[PDB]
Amino acid sequence: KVFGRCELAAAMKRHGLDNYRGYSLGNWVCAAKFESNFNTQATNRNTDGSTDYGILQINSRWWCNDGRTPGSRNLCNIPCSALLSSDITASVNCAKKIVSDGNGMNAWVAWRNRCKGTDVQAWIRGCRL
Ligand SMILES: [Cl-]
Ligand SMILES: [Cl-]
Ligand SMILES: [Cl-]
Ligand SMILES: [Cl-]
Ligand SMILES: [Cl-]
Ligand SMILES: [Cl-]
Ligand SMILES: [Cl-]
Ligand code: NA
Repeated sequence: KVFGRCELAAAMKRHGLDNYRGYSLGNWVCAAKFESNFNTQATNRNTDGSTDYGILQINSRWWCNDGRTPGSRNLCNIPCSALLSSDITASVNCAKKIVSDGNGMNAWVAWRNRCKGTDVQAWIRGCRL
């Protein structure tokens, strides 16, 4: 599913991400824009053989099982395919674990490089929330 901006903001708010671990909703929408262009089916293969999945590009080295990342963990206890659903629940529940892990949203390279320190409220401007 390719979300609209406001559609995704609303879905993320309903799933309890607004101000989760102190990160305002616009941070999450900005991260999703630059990780996946709001496409739940986004996948990208990494040099180390791991793969990033879904709207928040969650990596199989640590967070999900894809059966092809040797020596990896599955800390969200989910198949990586769950992260590609039109239903963002699994992605959101796993992102909550990741952002609690100690480096906050710096775990997302696109957030650190493209969202951090910017006017992220712009990403939810105009939306009925
Ligand atoms: Cl947009
Ligand atoms: Cl915001
Ligand atoms: Cl594996
Ligand atoms: Cl594990
Ligand atoms: Cl599995
Ligand atoms: Cl959803
Ligand atoms: Cl933090
Ligand atoms: Na894994």
